[PDB]
Amino acid sequence: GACKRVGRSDAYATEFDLEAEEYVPIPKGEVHKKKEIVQDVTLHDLDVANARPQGGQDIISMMGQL
Amino acid sequence: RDEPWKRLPPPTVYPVKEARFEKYIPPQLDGRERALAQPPGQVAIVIDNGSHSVRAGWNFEDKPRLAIPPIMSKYRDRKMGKTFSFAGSDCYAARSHIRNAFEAGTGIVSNWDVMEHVLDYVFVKLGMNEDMPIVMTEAVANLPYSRKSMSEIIFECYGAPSLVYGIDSLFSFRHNQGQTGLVVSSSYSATHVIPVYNRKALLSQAIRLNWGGWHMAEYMLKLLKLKYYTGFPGKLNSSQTEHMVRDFCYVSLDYDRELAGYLDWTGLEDRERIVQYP
Amino acid sequence: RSRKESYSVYVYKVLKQVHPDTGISSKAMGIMNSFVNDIFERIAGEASRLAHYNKRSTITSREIQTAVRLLLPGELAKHAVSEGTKAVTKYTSSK
Amino acid sequence: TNIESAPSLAPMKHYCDVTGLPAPYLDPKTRLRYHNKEIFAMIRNLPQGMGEQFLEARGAHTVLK
Amino acid sequence: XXXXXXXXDWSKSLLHAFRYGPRPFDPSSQAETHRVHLNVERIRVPEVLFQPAAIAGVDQAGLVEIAGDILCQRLPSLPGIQDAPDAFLRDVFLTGGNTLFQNFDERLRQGLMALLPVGAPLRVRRAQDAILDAWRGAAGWACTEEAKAAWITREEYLEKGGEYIKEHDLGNAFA
Amino acid sequence: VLRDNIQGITKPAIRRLARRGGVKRISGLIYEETRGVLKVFLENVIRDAVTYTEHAKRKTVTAMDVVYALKRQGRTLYGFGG
Amino acid sequence: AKAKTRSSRAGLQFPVGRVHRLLRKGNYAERVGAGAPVYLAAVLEYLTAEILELAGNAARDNKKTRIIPRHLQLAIRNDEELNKLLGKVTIAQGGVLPNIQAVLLPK
Ligand SMILES: Nc1ncnc2c1ncn2[C@@H]1O[C@H](COP(=O)(O)OP(=O)(O)OP(=O)(O)O)[C@@H](O)[C@H]1O
Repeated sequence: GACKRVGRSDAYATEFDLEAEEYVPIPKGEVHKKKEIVQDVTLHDLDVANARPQGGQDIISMMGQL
Repeated sequence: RDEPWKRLPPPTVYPVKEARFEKYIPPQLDGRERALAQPPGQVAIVIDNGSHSVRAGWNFEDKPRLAIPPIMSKYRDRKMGKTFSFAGSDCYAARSHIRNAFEAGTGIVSNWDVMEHVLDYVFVKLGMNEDMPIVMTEAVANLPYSRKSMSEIIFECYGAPSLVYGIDSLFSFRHNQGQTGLVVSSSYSATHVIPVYNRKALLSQAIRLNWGGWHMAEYMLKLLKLKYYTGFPGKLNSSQTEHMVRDFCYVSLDYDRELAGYLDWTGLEDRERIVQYP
Repeated sequence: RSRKESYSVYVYKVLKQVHPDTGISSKAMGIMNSFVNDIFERIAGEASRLAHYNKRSTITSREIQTAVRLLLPGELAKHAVSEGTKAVTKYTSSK
Repeated sequence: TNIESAPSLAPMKHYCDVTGLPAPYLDPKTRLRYHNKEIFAMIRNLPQGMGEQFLEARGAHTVLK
Repeated sequence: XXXXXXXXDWSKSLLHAFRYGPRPFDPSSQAETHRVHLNVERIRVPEVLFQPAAIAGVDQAGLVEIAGDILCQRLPSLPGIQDAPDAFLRDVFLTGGNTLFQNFDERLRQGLMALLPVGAPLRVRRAQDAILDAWRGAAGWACTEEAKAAWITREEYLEKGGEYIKEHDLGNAFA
Repeated sequence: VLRDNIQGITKPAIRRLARRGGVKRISGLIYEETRGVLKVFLENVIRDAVTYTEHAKRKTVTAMDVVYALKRQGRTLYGFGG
Repeated sequence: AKAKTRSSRAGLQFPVGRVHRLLRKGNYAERVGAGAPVYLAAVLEYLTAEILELAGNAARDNKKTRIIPRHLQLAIRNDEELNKLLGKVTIAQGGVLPNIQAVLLPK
């Protein structure tokens, strides 16, 4: 359930003339790519991810001091 | 730097193929002798009323006998004292008083004084010395006044047993042995898209694009008129631009990538197509 | 009282458009008025002669444009035809 | 009947109308799409009576009446 | 520049490549001025069928967009037919005279592949004798029972009028 | 489009014009100057003439166009109409 | 019915209706087109602007915030096209351009 906006498609590129987006072409492959990945996790990463909230929703960490 | 045009090969040039005449006047009378030998109910004269090329023949063959443009031309010579009127391909395109039966840009017949002489040339060159059924084509969603005038010319001028109108693209569908599909037909006057469901046209929702081969020729003429800007010493006819389009144009697969790097110097000698003039 | 018309308010509006913080004297006002009058008579006259030359009894925008092409020199004429075409197009659109 | 032609509503990729190359920007004086500065030079010094013929070839000339 | 070059045209501009080509300029000869070069007109003129509103300013839709509008937005919404994508996509073929261009069916196939859902058995082909099959179809149709049940005789023209329509499945709608 | 033609106004022709104008001695730099002046003149006249031709939607420049051009330029010409 | 002026529809300032009246009752033609008054008004307004602009510049040069005939004269006699347009026109109280020949200059 992870989502990223890559850009605005180049068919709707010249709708206006000085919009500010990243105009990328439509991908010339499948729409449903199915691939499998073997991937490792160390138990210390489990320890850290269960102790403190990490990375994703930890927005108060931009202060820095305490 | 002399390199980009030192080892460049000599050009391979193509002449102009203008739609001229051709030296044939056949009074073909060998079709009526075969037509009167068949049993009745199975003899009919089929006329494709094409905007670029009216075709006509008998139904029991495979190739049409006459394939002419709707060009006609009439004259009067005072140095000879005689009225001329010939039509079809017999016009040379030296004199030209050419007016066409079809309105320029739309496949709806509205020049009936030309269409009458075109049909006259058809019935003369097929051989009529005296009454066969007529199967004739028309355009999609034709205007009623044009059909009324065409039927009036068929019954009142010539005298015919029966005629029946049909859409020529749907005839080419029925000959191609299809049952249900999406006939897309790009004609000389307009490009039709017609859905057909079990040998029946769904004409309540067919859509015609207003572009065609005549529009190809006219737009090609406009772009060669505006490309060669300072004045080109040559007669730029529409028909020679049509013959340029017929043998020097192709739809590119991926257009926005092919187009932007087309006029680069590296390899322009093989993209470029060159045309002489006398 | 017999009111006498003038182009004063119009050239004033133009003045405010091109130079919002400048003024205009009465003498120069009359000069500008006489100027606009003179050019009006010139263009309308030449347009009239154009209409008469081609056996026409109607002065359309075409006659005015040709007259401007004949009277005003060079770039002045170009911009004039430009502004004129813009105005007649915008007038044609907005009924 | 004969009113089955349909228009569109979609972003159009605007190309040049002097040449055929893809052109990203137009002009105020003559309203011509143009590719680069050579075509801009040939636009700004073309003889009069042709800057309207390019819009005639593209359409929407809007000639006077 | 000569002192720098000693110390150290047309080939730069694209307008000479656009009008004349990579060869040098015309010296105003006999068989050189009377030449027309074609570069962009090969792929710009047959492209108006797909992008009409931009190249030539005809304010209508492209062929791909018309085909997609009919296949995806009208035919599933029409009652009386069974399968809108599973039947009409079995045979989409190209008929007319303005079709015998190199790579014309493949462009329409890629456009419909971009529009249709994944897995539709799209098979675009063309007719056998594209400029002559319009005559042969009415040649084969001319003397059948449906044609015999769709003729207009002379007395039917005298009685019913002029604008009388035998409603055949190929002709237009009756009125 | 031909070549030059500004040299068509040859030296003895300009000399003739000066003779009819009452000129005894002519400089060498007179001829080029005269060619320039004549060029400017003909440009100014032909421009307006072609303008009149275009307004009449004609492809042939008539004599009356020239007469009108000269008249509006301030040099009325008799013997052609108007 | 909420009337609006023809000058507003044409996006101009100069009176279109007034120009139309003058053309009609000015003995120029029997009939006059509908594009003629807007076109003529546009040309007059444009020329007006071109003079007033340069006149404002010449006024700014003399540290004056009111355009006087002198500024108009300086504006017209410097613009070659405008000068040709008003070659046979004498501007009252405009004076002449400050121009002294090189021969008359001190040795
Ligand atoms: N080899 C070819 N390559 C490309 N185009 C061709 C070729 N041969 C013919 N054409 C084109 O086909 C067109 C003629 O089509 P055709 O005569 O079949 O239309 P039509 O049936 O008369 O149209 P309508 O049904 O509207 O009357 C011409 O414009 C020509 O450009």
